[PDB]
Amino acid sequence: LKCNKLIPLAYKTCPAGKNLCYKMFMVSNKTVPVKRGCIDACPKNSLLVKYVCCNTDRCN
Repeated sequence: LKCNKLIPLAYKTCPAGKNLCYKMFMVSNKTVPVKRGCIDACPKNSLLVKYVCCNTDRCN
């Protein structure tokens, strides 16, 4: 699986153990991402930072 980078054009494969994609959003703008990468296990969402996982290509 591959996930997009911070800038919508670059991407990187999810490392050993990481076969899931995730995105870190901040209350400041839940409509725009703060961080993007891959993850091993789908994380827990927060009130301040919202985490969204996906099992698709260039999902995030």
